[PDB]
Amino acid sequence: TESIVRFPNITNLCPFGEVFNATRFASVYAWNRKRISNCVADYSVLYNS
Amino acid sequence: STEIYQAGSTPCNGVEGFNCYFPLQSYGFQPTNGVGYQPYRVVVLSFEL
Repeated sequence: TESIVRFPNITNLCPFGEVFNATRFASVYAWNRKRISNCVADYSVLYNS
Repeated sequence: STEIYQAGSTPCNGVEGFNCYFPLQSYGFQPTNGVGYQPYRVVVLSFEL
């Protein structure tokens, strides 16, 4: 009859800015790595920009 | 259709602006452009059976 979905009540936004807006990037031979998890990531902005 | 894309608030009123962009972009072709960016005519034949 109806569709339901559940998730943790309170969650923090993923910090995509710190990697996408990093003041300076690294070289190709030393490409920079950053892990992210346990945070809500909004992928809409990826194709909405 | 040439509706203005919505990347922000719902009302757009068909006026370009911040978070309001045209849905069509023009290509750029020049004789000095590279093979990757050079224009190519593509014709696709579909048979009905």
